[PDB]
Amino acid sequence: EVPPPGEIVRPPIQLGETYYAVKNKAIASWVSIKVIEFTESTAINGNTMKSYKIRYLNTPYQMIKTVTAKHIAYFEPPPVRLTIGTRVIAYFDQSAFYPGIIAEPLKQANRYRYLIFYDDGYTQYVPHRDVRLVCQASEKVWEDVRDFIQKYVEKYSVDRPMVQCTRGQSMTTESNGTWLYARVIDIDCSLVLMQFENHTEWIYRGSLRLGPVFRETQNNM
Repeated sequence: EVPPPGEIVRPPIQLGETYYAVKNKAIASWVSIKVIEFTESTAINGNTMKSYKIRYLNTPYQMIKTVTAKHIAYFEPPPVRLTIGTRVIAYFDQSAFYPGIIAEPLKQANRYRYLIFYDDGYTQYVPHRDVRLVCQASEKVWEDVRDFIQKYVEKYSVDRPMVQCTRGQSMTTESNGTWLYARVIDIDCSLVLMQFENHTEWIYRGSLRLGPVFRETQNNM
């Protein structure tokens, strides 16, 4: 099921309704909540500010918190397909909803799956049924994630350096700030499965974490 294009609607948050919100750390998993209160503040200059008292669902004791609509996401998937730069939560396969940004829309070229650049740095092709929209849009969506996601979206180009690879080639690859020897063991459209030196990772073929991309990006700049 491929949704049609159209306007992305962000309906207001309704009291007593179920949503997803940050559990602990913002970059980490988002879980089921019920909005139990709506708070609003207005200053002399006229700038309003909205906050939400949320209650976590399925807990051992009552857990309540006050968050912003930027830390809440809808419970059901959008009725229309999403585009590059849209801030979402996507079901990552621990298996959970993690915050991210749409890096590729539904295309024939990617078998109609969104490429997700997760906040935590993980990347995955997720179907439309596994994404949820964050309740509040960000003008400069990088201000919400990290410095790569700024250059990717603000200085976006279809002509960005991407590695072209084949199962069995090797290249220097960055893992937790360390450049290591890694081997191409699988490829899935814009993603490449790199096996370090047991230790495997799906990395974006246009990532600076791959030695040849880094050089190519320095050579052009």
